[PDB]
Amino acid sequence: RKVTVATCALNQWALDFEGNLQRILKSIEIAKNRGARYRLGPELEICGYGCWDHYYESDTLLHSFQVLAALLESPVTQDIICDVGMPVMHRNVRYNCRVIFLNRKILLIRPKMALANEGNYRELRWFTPWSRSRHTEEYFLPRMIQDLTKQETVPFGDAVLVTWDTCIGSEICEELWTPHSPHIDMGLDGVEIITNASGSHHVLRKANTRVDLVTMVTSKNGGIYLLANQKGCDGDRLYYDGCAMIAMNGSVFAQGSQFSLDDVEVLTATLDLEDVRSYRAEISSRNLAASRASPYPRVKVDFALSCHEDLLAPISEPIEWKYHSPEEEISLGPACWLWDFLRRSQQAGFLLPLSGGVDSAATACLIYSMCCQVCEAVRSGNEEVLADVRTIVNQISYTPQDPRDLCGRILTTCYMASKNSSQETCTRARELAQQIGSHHISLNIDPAVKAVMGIFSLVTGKSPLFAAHGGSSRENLALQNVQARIRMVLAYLFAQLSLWSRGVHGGLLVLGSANVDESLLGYLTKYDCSSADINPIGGISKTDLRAFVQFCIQRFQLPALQSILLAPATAELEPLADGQVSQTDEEDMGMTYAELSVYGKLRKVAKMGPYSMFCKLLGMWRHICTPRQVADKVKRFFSKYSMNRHKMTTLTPAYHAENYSPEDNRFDLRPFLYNTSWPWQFRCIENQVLQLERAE
Amino acid sequence: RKVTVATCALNQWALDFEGNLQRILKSIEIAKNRGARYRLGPELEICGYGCWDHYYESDTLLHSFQVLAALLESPVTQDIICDVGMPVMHRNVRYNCRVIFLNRKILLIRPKMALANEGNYRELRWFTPWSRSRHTEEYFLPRMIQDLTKQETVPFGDAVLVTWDTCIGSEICEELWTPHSPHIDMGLDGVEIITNASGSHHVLRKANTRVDLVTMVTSKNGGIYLLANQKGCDGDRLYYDGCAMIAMNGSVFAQGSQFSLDDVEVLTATLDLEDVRSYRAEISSRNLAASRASPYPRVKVDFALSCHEDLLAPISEPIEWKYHSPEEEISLGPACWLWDFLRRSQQAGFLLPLSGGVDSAATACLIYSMCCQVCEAVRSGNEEVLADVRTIVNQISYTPQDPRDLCGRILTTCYMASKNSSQETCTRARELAQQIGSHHISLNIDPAVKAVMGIFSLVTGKSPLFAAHGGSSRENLALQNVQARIRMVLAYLFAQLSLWSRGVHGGLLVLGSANVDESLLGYLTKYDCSSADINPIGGISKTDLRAFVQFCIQRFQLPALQSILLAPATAELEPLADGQVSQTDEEDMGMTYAELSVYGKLRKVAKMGPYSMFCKLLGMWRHICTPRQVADKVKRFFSKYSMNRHKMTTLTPAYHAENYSPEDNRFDLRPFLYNTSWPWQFRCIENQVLQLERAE
Ligand SMILES: Nc1ncnc2c1ncn2[C@@H]1O[C@H](COP(=O)(O)OP(=O)(O)OC[C@H]2O[C@@H]([n+]3cccc(C(=O)O)c3)[C@H](O)[C@@H]2O)[C@@H](O)[C@H]1O
Ligand SMILES: Nc1ncnc2c1ncn2[C@@H]1O[C@H](COP(=O)(O)OP(=O)(O)OC[C@H]2O[C@@H]([n+]3cccc(C(=O)O)c3)[C@H](O)[C@@H]2O)[C@@H](O)[C@H]1O
Ligand SMILES: Nc1ncnc2c1ncn2[C@@H]1O[C@H](COP(=O)(O)O)[C@@H](O)[C@H]1O
Ligand SMILES: Nc1ncnc2c1ncn2[C@@H]1O[C@H](COP(=O)(O)O)[C@@H](O)[C@H]1O
Ligand SMILES: [Cl-]
Ligand SMILES: [Cl-]
Ligand SMILES: [Cl-]
Ligand SMILES: [Cl-]
Ligand SMILES: [Cl-]
Ligand SMILES: [Cl-]
Ligand SMILES: [Cl-]
Ligand SMILES: [Cl-]
Ligand SMILES: [Cl-]
Ligand SMILES: [Cl-]
Ligand SMILES: [Mg+2]
Ligand SMILES: [Mg+2]
Repeated sequence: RKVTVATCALNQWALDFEGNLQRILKSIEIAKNRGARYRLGPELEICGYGCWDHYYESDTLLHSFQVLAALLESPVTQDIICDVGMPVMHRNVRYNCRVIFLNRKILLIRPKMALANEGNYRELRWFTPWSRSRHTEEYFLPRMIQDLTKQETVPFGDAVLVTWDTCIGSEICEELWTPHSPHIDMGLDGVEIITNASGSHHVLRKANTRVDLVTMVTSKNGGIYLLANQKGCDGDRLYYDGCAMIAMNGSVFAQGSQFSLDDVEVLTATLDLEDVRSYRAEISSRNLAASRASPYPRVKVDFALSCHEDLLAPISEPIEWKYHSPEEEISLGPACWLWDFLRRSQQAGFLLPLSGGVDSAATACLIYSMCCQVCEAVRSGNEEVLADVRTIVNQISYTPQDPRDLCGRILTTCYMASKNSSQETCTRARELAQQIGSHHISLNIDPAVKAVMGIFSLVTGKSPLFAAHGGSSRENLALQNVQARIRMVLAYLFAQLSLWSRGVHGGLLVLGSANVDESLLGYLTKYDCSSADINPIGGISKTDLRAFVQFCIQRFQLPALQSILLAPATAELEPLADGQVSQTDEEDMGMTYAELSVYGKLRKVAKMGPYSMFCKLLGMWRHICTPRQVADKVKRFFSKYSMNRHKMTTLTPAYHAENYSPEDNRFDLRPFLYNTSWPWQFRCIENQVLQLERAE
Repeated sequence: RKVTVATCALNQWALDFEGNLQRILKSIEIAKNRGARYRLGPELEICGYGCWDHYYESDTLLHSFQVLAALLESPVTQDIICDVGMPVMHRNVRYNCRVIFLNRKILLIRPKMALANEGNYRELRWFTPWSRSRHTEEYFLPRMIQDLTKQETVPFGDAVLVTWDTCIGSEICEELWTPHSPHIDMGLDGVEIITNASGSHHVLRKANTRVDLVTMVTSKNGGIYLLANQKGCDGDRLYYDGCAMIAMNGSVFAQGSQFSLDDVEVLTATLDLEDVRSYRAEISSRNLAASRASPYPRVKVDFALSCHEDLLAPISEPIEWKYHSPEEEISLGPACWLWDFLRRSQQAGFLLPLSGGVDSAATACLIYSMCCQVCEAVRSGNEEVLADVRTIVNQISYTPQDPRDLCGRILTTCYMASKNSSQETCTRARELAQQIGSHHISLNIDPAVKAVMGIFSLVTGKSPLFAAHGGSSRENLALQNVQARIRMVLAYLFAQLSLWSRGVHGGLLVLGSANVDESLLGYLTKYDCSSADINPIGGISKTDLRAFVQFCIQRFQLPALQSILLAPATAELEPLADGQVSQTDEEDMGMTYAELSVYGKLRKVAKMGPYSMFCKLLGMWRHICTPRQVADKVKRFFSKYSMNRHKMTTLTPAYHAENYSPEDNRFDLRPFLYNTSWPWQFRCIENQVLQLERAE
């Protein structure tokens, strides 16, 4: 009848065994206080999901087991079934596993059967899928575990648990949406509870597909579904957004946070198993298509999941899943990201080159949002967060209440004007900093620039001129770039010495402000301020950035943003001749951010090369453009793209948000020395155009 | 690139080969006029899905083939791929099949692999599932087909079509929601179009699950999905509600009618196949879990599904599916049902015993609704419907415009008052008839009743008395029943002779007015007016009936319904003693229609016997009732149920609406001679109660 189960989101850290252990323990202790008899944790939670090439290392395996032993001998784990994740090597093959134990015995080790090998995922690099479906083998335990557990071997493979009162089965992360998912046969076999341990990272706007899936599955097959997921940054450019859930028969009973500053969040629910049994009768109490397939092996477990609590235990009522707006998503994720980055880097704060333009502004807003979250958290009684703030600012007695106050201690904004900067942009940056609370620095680079160009003249005997002073296209560009790069040099100097100049220990993380759209076209200066330490908006669309900044006005009460939004998007690096005004980035690029986004998505999402893309747009923009015209747009896109790709190889690491990122380290593997005339492809395009231009 | 496909709903009639053929032809001719190159029809459309035990008959097989030949030699079928359904016997085994042909050749015969064996479905009685998955065998054609088609054999089995431009696959009705559905592997294999031929009957409120499924499937796997379904009554108590659809990548492009008076409704859509290809790339352009399964056999077809039309052919835009309210569902289905029943029975009209109570009223409303639909249809240019009305009323020149006018010619209502009927009920019936237009008859049964009881006295020397005149419980009941049955005798007399008495040829179908709730408890008199020819509200809940009638007030403008709703639900068959008023049916039954519905659903839907049901309610009604109390309610329910079940065996056939029907012929097979003390079960219940009553 009535059972009480727990799932959870943990902020795990790659190879951080000590912390990882304490987090797992805490969740189990929490679940037990709430009356749970089964606890589900995230995929590979013992070592942290993102260990990458450390999985090749045997030490990883070893410590994981030492962590497992600690769990097994811990008095908290008594009388609750615990499903943890670690790597495990069986017969010289490395598997991504679930280790399920109860009262100092291992019940079953259950290896993953479908591995993620797309986008940021590459599990086949380190793990093998279990291929012997509906079968188990005897796994031989480490003497370390034997001595403790008093078992020689345990079942290893595709099996389910049978207890005195129920039948629980495992579905690991992506097995949930893999063709022919375990949950189908488990359902058929009569499995009433299905646990899914995830490690899925944030992706702007796609939170609902996870929820929908679990929902549909429970709706279609009946049953309780448990989903646990990592939450936070585990040591790289991903943010895991654990929307841990508990679903039954198509309804949701517990909704876990997508972004929060909690290291441990536990969901429970009290459900009557008979609701499953009667909901399944409601559908098909009959037989099926006559399948006669090999049935699931069964691990007998001497334990009752439901135990006497009924007399008081309130049944969980169904709930509606509340989603975040896309702007709320943006204001929360990169924000919580930046918080883990700061706290785990053990760095003294951030250094933000603030230009008075939209992106640098958005970046500033993310920090302010971070501060708010921290204040919220501290108010909420979050000891970990309080501990951390106190450690970051060095003040034992400190207690952030006003976000502007915390911000000041944590953020240093820096406006670096050139000879041609307007008074307006300088002002806007000054105002925005004033409003969020940051320590603002305003300086002029021109003395350093004059000096560099002096060195050049001194040695070549030649003086480059700006385009407006009769300079060549090359000279103009070079000059612009020098200023860009001097800014970067200065940014790092302050990162390294500004706190020093204020009488205080420590150094700052440099933050970048490239957006995903310009990153793709390479419309940036190699090694200017586009290269920093971390970039939180690197993966966000320009349009979304504007959207996010306009949303910040009212949510954070920052009026300084209006002028910033209204101002013309221009880079004041070159003097303006009489009769003309500044050129906008969109004219500079030779395409609007809108249409740039389309190329982006057609390229990475829809997997189109130039010919394919030419054909798509030809129809999409059939009214607006002519065949010759789209050819030119596409050609212009691919050439600029290819010419600039090398800029991508060295680009600052970015929070992952859009599934159309051009990021080269993990998500978008590509050449960087292309033939930039695309002779063959472009010829195909021409032929098509010529063919169409034969119509009357 | 761009293709144009058609699916359809047909009003097929069991064994009605001539008509069935003409309907299939018409749809194909319509699809071709709309530019379709593939046409999909419903499950077993050649013979009509509901042939039942006629499937055992070889003639069925034979004529189906003669119908197939007619299709093959027909000039309309040229240059369109046609997917029809018939039974087919291969190697002495009978399969439910799809026959796909193009230009006088059979491409592939594709047999069903999961058979429906639940509720009203019992396909295993006549058909065998195809068990050799991903395999085909040579089917040897009838000489009849050979001579015509010039082929010795064709592929028979699990295969897909490959054309010059696309890949089309088959999913038959329930295979869509069977574990491990064809659409998963077909998707994996690269099948871009999937056709599903259905024969699913109406079920109140469950229309969305069909739509959701197709939607989710296309969303999850990408692709175009086509669904065709029978629409109307094919010769029995089911109404097929063809919500034929066309879906792609998660959106709907065409929505077919659930209830209409069309014999043929064709949906088309013009879709670009490249949208599929680019939507699938969007998800997983990679590889999967490494499955290495036997792949689908491929029938090469020398045909291009897309042919030059692009230059003009508008792409279909996505649409939102519009559902009917439950009351709209009720006002339309049974209505369209009654229309096919009337027209195919070749009967002159209906005869409705109208009591001045809610159910008889609802029944009247269904007829009025029918008339409206017919008027609507005729206005809409529907020749078939016009032809039929003209044939039913015998007037060549007739053209229904006013629904009250048609109603008058088609409906005869009959109020049969006893000695104890009130003037109020008589009035209400008179008024409702006036308002809908029916020929109303009002009479008094008492002369016939006196006469029967005279015969009894004359021969036994004894005079039974009503309870209020000192009569025994048995006498009272008997007397009541006699009146009930005399009403039935009279109803059939008018059915058979009322038109005659009005100078006009023909006879009437007697309509019944039992609701699903009282049918279950047996709260009716065996062979009273509860037994008629057909009952359209036999499967509808009392609460829904009240809901439907209140909705009719404003939709049909019938004020007479208000008093009918407001009036006390009492059966005026026995005289009332001084000091007391009439007893309501709900007190008579010893439970409210509400709680009766719960028993109904817990019983048939949730598959609970008395013990199970006692346990469910014990929790459901934990605040409201005590354990001893629910025991009594349940016990009272099962006993009355069991005592009365025999009434079910002979009960009038009813439109199917609720999936908790107690109908004995098809949907709810049960004993009818029970041990009505349920000694064992009831003892278990007592033990549980006694156990609980030991708590303080
Ligand atoms: N295939 C290849 N593989 C490896 N390296 C390759 C290469 N092709 C060129 N390179 C080299 O890469 C280097 C590129 O760097 P660099 O020479 O500095 O020049 P680069 O970064 O290519 O040009 C900077 C761009 O930034 C734009 N800009 C201007 C002003 C302000 C802003 C702003 O928004 O902040 C942007 C400006 O319009 C210009 O197109 C060159 O030395 C070039 O020789
Ligand atoms: N196990 C079994 N298998 C086969 N047959 C069985 C049987 N048990 C009894 N039977 C027989 O079935 C027959 C039942 O018919 P019958 O004797 O007429 O009587 P019956 O139909 O059982 O009683 C009629 C019921 O209708 C109710 N009623 C009264 C007034 C108006 C209305 C209304 O709403 O219209 C309803 C009334 O309260 C009463 O409970 C009996 O002859 C009985 O011997
Ligand atoms: N005036 C400025 N003050 C501080 N940072 C700037 C300034 N101008 C540009 N940046 C940085 O350079 C990048 C944008 O280049 P640009 O478009 O030329 O302004 C971003 O990473 C900015 O943070
Ligand atoms: N006064 C009446 N006039 C016509 N039909 C009636 C009348 N009373 C009952 N019926 C029929 O008998 C059934 C209901 O029985 P009762 O509840 O006793 O009215 C329904 O099938 C009615 O159509
Ligand atoms: Cl060892
Ligand atoms: Cl077993
Ligand atoms: Cl230091
Ligand atoms: Cl800007
Ligand atoms: Cl902008
Ligand atoms: Cl033959
Ligand atoms: Cl093949
Ligand atoms: Cl006649
Ligand atoms: Cl009533
Ligand atoms: Cl009523
Ligand atoms: Mg900007
Ligand atoms: Mg009524």
